[PDB]
Amino acid sequence: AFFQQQQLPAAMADTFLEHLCLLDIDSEPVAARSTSIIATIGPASRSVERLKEMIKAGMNIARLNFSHGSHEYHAESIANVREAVESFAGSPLSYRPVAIALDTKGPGSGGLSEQDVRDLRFGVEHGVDIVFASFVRKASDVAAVRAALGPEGHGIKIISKIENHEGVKRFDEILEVSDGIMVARGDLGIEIPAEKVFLAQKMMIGRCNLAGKPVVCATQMLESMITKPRPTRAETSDVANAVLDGADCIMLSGETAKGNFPVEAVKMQHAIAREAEAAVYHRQLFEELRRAAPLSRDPTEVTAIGAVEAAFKCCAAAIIVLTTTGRSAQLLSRYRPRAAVIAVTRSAQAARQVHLCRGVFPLLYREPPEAIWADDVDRRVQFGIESGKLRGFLRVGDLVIVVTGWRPGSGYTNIMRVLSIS
Amino acid sequence: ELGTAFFQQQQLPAAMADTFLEHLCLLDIDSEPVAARSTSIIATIGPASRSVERLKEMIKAGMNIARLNFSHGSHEYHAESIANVREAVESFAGSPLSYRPVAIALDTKGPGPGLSEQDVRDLRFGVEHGVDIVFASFVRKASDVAAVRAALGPEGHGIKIISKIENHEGVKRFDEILEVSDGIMVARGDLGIEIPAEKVFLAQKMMIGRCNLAGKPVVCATQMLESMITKPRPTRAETSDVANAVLDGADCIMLSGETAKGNFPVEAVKMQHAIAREAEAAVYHRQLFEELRRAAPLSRDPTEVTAIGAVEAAFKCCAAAIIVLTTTGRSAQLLSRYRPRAAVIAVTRSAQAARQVHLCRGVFPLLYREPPEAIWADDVDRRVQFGIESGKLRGFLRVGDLVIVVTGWRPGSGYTNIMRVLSIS
Amino acid sequence: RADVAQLTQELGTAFFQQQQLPAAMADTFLEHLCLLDIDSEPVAARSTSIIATIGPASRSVERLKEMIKAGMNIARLNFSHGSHEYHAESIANVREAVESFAGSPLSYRPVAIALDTKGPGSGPGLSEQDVRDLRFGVEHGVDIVFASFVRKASDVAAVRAALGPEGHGIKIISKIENHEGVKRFDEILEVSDGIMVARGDLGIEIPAEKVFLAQKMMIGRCNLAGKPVVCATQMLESMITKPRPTRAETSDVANAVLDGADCIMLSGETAKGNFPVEAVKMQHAIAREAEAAVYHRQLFEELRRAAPLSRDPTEVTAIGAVEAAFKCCAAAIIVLTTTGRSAQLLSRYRPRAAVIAVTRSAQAARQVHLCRGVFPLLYREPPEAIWADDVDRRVQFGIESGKLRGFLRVGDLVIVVTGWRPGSGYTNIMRVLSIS
Amino acid sequence: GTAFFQQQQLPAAMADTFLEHLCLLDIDSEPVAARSTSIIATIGPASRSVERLKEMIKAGMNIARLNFSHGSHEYHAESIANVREAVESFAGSPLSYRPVAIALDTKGPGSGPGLSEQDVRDLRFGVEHGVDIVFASFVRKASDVAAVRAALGPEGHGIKIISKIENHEGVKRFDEILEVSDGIMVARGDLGIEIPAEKVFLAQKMMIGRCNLAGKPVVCATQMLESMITKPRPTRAETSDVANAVLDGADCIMLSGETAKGNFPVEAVKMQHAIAREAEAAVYHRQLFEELRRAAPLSRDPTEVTAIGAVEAAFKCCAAAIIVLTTTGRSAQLLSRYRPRAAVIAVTRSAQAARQVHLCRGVFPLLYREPPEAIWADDVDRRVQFGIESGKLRGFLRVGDLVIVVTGWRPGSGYTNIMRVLSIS
Ligand SMILES: O=S(=O)(c1ccc(CN2c3cc(O)c(O)cc3-c3cc(O)c(O)cc3S2(=O)=O)cc1)c1ccc(O)c(O)c1
Ligand SMILES: O=S(=O)(c1ccc(CN2c3cc(O)c(O)cc3-c3cc(O)c(O)cc3S2(=O)=O)cc1)c1ccc(O)c(O)c1
Ligand SMILES: O=P(O)(O)OC[C@H]1O[C@](O)(COP(=O)(O)O)[C@@H](O)[C@@H]1O
Ligand SMILES: O=P(O)(O)OC[C@H]1O[C@](O)(COP(=O)(O)O)[C@@H](O)[C@@H]1O
Ligand SMILES: O=P(O)(O)OC[C@H]1O[C@](O)(COP(=O)(O)O)[C@@H](O)[C@@H]1O
Ligand SMILES: O=P(O)(O)OC[C@H]1O[C@](O)(COP(=O)(O)O)[C@@H](O)[C@@H]1O
Ligand SMILES: O=C([O-])C(=O)[O-]
Ligand SMILES: O=C([O-])C(=O)[O-]
Ligand SMILES: O=C([O-])C(=O)[O-]
Ligand SMILES: O=C([O-])C(=O)[O-]
Ligand SMILES: [K+]
Ligand SMILES: [K+]
Ligand SMILES: [K+]
Ligand SMILES: [K+]
Ligand SMILES: [Mg+2]
Ligand SMILES: [Mg+2]
Ligand SMILES: [Mg+2]
Ligand SMILES: [Mg+2]
Repeated sequence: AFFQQQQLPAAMADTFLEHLCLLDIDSEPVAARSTSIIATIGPASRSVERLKEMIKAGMNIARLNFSHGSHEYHAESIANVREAVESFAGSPLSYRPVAIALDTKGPGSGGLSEQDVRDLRFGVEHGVDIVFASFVRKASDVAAVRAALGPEGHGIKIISKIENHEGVKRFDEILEVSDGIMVARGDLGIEIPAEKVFLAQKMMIGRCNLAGKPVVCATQMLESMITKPRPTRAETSDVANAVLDGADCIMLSGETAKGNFPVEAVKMQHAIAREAEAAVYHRQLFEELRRAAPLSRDPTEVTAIGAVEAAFKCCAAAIIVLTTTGRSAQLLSRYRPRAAVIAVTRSAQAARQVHLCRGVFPLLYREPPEAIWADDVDRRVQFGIESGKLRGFLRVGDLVIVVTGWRPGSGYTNIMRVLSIS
Repeated sequence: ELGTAFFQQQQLPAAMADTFLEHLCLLDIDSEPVAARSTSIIATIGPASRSVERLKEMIKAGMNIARLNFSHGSHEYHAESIANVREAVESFAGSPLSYRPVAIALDTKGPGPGLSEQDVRDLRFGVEHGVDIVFASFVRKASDVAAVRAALGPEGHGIKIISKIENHEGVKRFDEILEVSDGIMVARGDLGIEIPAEKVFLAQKMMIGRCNLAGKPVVCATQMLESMITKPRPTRAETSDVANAVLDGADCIMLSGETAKGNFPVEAVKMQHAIAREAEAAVYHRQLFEELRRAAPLSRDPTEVTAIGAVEAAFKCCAAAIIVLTTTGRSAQLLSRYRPRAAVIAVTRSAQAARQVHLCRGVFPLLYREPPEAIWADDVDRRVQFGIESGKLRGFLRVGDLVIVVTGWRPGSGYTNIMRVLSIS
Repeated sequence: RADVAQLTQELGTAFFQQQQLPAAMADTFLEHLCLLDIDSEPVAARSTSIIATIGPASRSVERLKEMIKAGMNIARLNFSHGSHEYHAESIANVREAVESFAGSPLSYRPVAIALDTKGPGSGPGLSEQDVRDLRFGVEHGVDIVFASFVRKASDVAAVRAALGPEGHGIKIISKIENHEGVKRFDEILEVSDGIMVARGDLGIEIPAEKVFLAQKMMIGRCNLAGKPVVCATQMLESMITKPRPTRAETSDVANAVLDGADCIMLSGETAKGNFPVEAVKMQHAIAREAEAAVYHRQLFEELRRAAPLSRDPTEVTAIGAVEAAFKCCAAAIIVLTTTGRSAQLLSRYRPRAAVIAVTRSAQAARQVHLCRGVFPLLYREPPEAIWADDVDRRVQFGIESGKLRGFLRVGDLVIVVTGWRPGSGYTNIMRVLSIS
Repeated sequence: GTAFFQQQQLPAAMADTFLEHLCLLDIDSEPVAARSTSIIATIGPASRSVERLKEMIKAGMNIARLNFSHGSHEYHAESIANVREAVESFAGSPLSYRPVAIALDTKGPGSGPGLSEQDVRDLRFGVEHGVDIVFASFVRKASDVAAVRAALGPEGHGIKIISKIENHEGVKRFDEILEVSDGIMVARGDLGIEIPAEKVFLAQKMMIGRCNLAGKPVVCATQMLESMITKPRPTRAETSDVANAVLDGADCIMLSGETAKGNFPVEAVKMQHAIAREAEAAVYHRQLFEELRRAAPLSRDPTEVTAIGAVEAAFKCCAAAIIVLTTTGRSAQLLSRYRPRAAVIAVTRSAQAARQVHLCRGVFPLLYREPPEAIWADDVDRRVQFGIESGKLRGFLRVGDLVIVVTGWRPGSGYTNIMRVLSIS
């Protein structure tokens, strides 16, 4: 029964052609949905009650579009998101962190615009987790956004939006200085011929996967759902293909900001992503990601590859990792394990930000501290196992891989352990 | 000999990559497609695309197959659509650079227990009006195909039957349906209502994979450019869907309401043409050929053996084309199954095989009508030179190019066994 | 270049010219062969063990000390010739030569003692002489038995029974010497600790032109099963009378290593020849060159693809540790082992990194020479009060011995493999450590 | 039939990994293909008798080596005459006649820097006596090959030069030496004294790999079956060395003292023959072909393009043979570089090309003696039929086998461009 579910017959195929031939509509997904959903907040999704339904449907990142609305309007959206998120904090073993992303207006006809400087300052003051920087054309555009965030916004992630020909041509220099990328297909499809956008999307997703940096696929994914309860055949195909391409995140714009079916649009992206994730050909994907990642002397990079390899060997249900900044979980995520990466962190911001990395399931640790560091570490590892059992990630008899470090503080991950559940 | 400019076009840097990940990383929006568009476009005929003048514009935009939807309209209405298609096609019979065969496909209303009474009458109409293909609605099992085949009566055995898979049973009984069909249509409209909408992509990719493995045509259909029914430009998801159907391995892509009733039928055909050319150059032939080769069983059929030899030879020299002589279209279909980058120029005397080979990706049919030569070897050489001269006129070939030529040792279908490497003079 | 550029700037271009590293990074086996370089010097310690047959030419304590220094890891006693009194004196001389180096625990070399049986002869089962010789082996504490003419699983069960209750820890290496042994290979391997491709009798029992097929098949199947395989007979035959071997002989040694043999053997070359020490040095020199010429990239991928999924934490930790070692060009994998099993599971994935096995068992230290790339360290210190501290002291002993022995340098990365509780069978931890 | 798939290591051939390929090797799986690695036997007191030379030709000797390090010109001229008399004693049956090449192995430069005066005299003797090949001793750089070529003069332009790599400089300057040579000999005797003995296998495997990549012949030589000089059976290391030279990719294997002076010259040839057939069936063609294919550059030469198409076609149908018509041996050499499992039966009118193609693995030369037919197409067909009849008589072919036929579009060298699938009747 186990080997009939989650496209396991297709997973064992010897060629990609055979893998396609073995895909089965009756093979049900079992793993948790790995690709994060970004939902744009607007009139259709602003109320606290509506936001609670969207969190339950699978929204992981709330996008604030600073192209429209005042600072007062966006501050109320942030407060409503935080109120809806915290209404589930009463059960810490099931609570879902939700990131807040600020999408800038852009340069317009101009460097960094004066409105963007003000909006970025607003973001730092209101504690946003991510910035989606509009119309990034070169590395100096990213440096200007980084400078406008100041010393208090040092921890905010910058996702550069590639929306034009220059951004595509200067992609490598932009990615090098960014935390990740957004394939902003709306403007990109107007700036370059519409029939070429898929080449830019697939190239950028491939290069981000190679670099181990988050990549977002965005715009018109479920467009018809703005007025209709069900999407078109092209729309479900687009969502599935963005996941199969290797996108870490998928996005909804008008579908959630102004449409008549915001909750249904989130549920549809969730349903398709789970199906597409099981249809991934991990055998080739892992081998290629492994070969293309360079040799390293960083113990976190060395432990990550060892843990992902160990997970595939035993069909591990999860890789539990302790992380302060989210970096150890991100280095596991870059090899696209089938095993869920359960990230146990004390940082509420890192818990929100790791939604950018595919397959990272954040658990915010709020249990009392232990006097002995080693005892505290073990307690955090047991917390990950207990949340995993409660949420259905783990069952008795499963094997898990546990990733920890040799001393407190970030940057010291160097240990991988094989543990049998219960 | 070819130059660095040649190796920058048609995604050739991405083509030479050693991994699929590296292939994706090397895709270039500035690398322009050079080869002719190889995925055929099927356009549904209706009020928005019925006039002879509108049909001429759709033929120029790239329509290769005209679909008649027998779910609506009378026999008199469909006979007029067929006459208008044939008139528009024959208006270019004077200019060799623009004349192209256009297939006529009858899409049945559907079943009720066995084959419906209306389907028996419509299939008989199809034979009487000389349709090339039947898109059989709601095929659920092999006996449904046998019933459609029996309705093609005594005179319609040459008509191709493309089974439409529109429900759960059709997906589960896929292997037995494909075995007795000429090809398959992934009919996503009904399929997306019969099975959960989030599962349609799995059924599409599985069926395309299985058809590619079997070497049989597969059509991707429904809502590909849906928003173009009322808008002049499609959504980002729609262009992505067309590109991904081509990258999945679909031989044909289809337009329904977009060309039957929408406000932009010609623009919808142009958009599918533009995306297909881009997606075809982005195919990773290196792995696709290796996998088609490894999965395909050993063969002692000389046509199959010649086809793989010719496709291998074409990749070795970057051949501009493979010219094949075919009576039924079978030799061209066996070349097409290995997905060569080189265009497969099929020279045939059969007007029906010329229209029907549009079902096979990369097959460019040429209808030959010169009177037979007394010496068979001379008649063969005249047809080979006809394909070279048409290729030179249409942009496929130039003097100095290498072409692969596929022929047989004696007249009649079934004797293909020769592959020659020719330098264009 | 992008996959090695940063590590090349850090370790230097000189590092990446040695140990056939340009050939190691090749994308095809054809390109790997094209990049093999006679100027690319081996750096790693020799990982294929050398078995030397003891006889008149290699029996003295002084001669045995020179053979231990040349690289002999396993001493073979051929019970086809010589009395029990003769073999007991050979064992005592081996032990005296081995223990003459025990003064420095950080450099001491354990040497296994293997008893090679006379065989069944014309009989169907275990001969009466074999029953007596196997009982002699148990009484004299031999580590391994090379069982002659194994033809089926019941032959190994009979050898196991003759060893009795006291010889349960002795390893049984079944010698495949005839057609039936080749045909019944799978059932023989299943119940044996390992295999010996006994080419002398095999080359008489089957056509001489087919022996290479049997050798390559058996080595492949043992590599797949993760069990030791020995290549034996006439490897350096001409060295019995000549100081240098033939071109076919050096080729045969190199090819046995490239095939995947864990051990290579010398018979007459060391037992009766005029150059026993030079024969050991020649096998050592060739094995070092051939080990660096292994195409690890495909070998590791294929061992992974062919090996079934495992739910054993020692097995899962072993593959994780070998993967981690390849990622950082680790100088060594240090493993704590009671029976040698954790080191054997690391060894089955053929890491380029040396597997330094720290054990308290003197017998396990001798027996792990059967597994390619396992370097045994005998830990003589009594247990610490706190188990976690005792574990750390053994790891530090491995690091300090590794530094003094040239395996490790300051700045190197090492992979450390340990377990969660005392006793055999609980290995489940892998750590990445930087040498200070 | 199931019996077919149990022989010639076919279960191991179908394996998905090299590890699984090794695990499936079977000592009971008998070789079926003809032995494709050529045997070079050194001539001397033990192999000069015309009657003994006849036995060595029947045992499998393809190339007779004359070692000019020992013996006078008068002695070597007698060797040549005895070889030619033994070879020509079988010319009365053209369907079974086996050409045998004559190779002159030079004494070398000794302590000098360039071509020695004795080598200039021996090379002129070789041209005057019509030798086919020169094994040039101690080649250290490209200018050494140019000096050998100059000493052969205008009359020796057709002689093949095989450079012997015997020292450190020859290994370091390998690429420049191979570029100007026809092939290479891994001369292990001197190489094993010039460089550490434990490094010779690295040089042998590297040189064989580079020659396979270049598509140029490579010979493995010295002490392969050394103990057979005095003993009737070789050592386990000797049979292993022969098998491993074949598995490495050597086109030729050599016997020196074993045939020149030993007591078992005929048995030594039979032993190399027996091991080579076993080792050739144990080759993992699946990976070897893919790697030779990927490493070979794109080509616009029709002979090169036809060769890869024909090898691919041969694997698809399990062709028993590829019959090629060749004037210089080049078309057969280009087929040979892709290491087909199918025997390459080369039909030629050039007696010298027939002898020289033994340097290329898997090329079985047939000397056609009939004068040209009036109609060129008939002359081509007669040669193809001669290839089929010889192949049937020798056991290469049976009725029902598929064969790939490689020919050209016009007479003369350099025009191969046709590949034909033919059923043996
Ligand atoms: O285009 S192919 O060469 C091809 C496609 C996909 C894969 C395996 N894959 C893979 C490997 C990578 O390293 C990577 O970065 C992305 C993806 C990738 C990308 C996709 O767009 C997709 O639809 C599926 C995959 S995958 O299954 O995860 C391998 C090969 C191909 C396509 C169709 C065929 O029938 C065929 O034989 C081969
Ligand atoms: O060393 S390996 O990587 C290896 C060895 C051989 C091959 C396939 N092969 C191959 C491919 C080439 O392109 C080439 O030029 C030579 C040969 C080659 C060379 C040999 O020395 C040999 O004994 C066998 C082969 S082969 O089977 O034809 C592929 C891989 C290897 C060796 C042993 C293993 O158990 C294993 O899993 C992998
Ligand atoms: O992923 P990051 O940011 O590097 O954090 C990993 C760190 O977490 C730990 O496992 C636990 O550290 P803390 O006790 O400080 O939370 C460290 O040992 C390790 O260095
Ligand atoms: O693809 P098909 O239908 O088998 O037709 C291929 C046939 O065409 C030819 O090349 C030419 O035949 P005709 O001269 O009869 O057209 C045959 O030799 C070959 O058998
Ligand atoms: O390789 P083996 O025989 O399984 O031994 C590995 C064992 O060694 C240890 O690392 C140390 O155990 P001890 O304290 O008994 O020496 C265990 O944790 C582990 O189970
Ligand atoms: O291998 P080579 O030397 O290029 O010879 C191949 C030549 O042999 C042929 O098949 C037959 O030519 P001939 O009739 O002159 O012998 C030519 O068509 C072809 O060019
Ligand atoms: O801003 C965006 O998201 C776009 O243009 O697609
Ligand atoms: O009939 C069709 O084409 C469908 O249902 O998609
Ligand atoms: O017994 C042996 O060692 C042999 O036969 O090789
Ligand atoms: O000359 C040779 O053949 C050698 O030196 O090996
Ligand atoms: K914005
Ligand atoms: K219909
Ligand atoms: K014995
Ligand atoms: K000589
Ligand atoms: Mg935009
Ligand atoms: Mg329908
Ligand atoms: Mg024996
Ligand atoms: Mg010499």
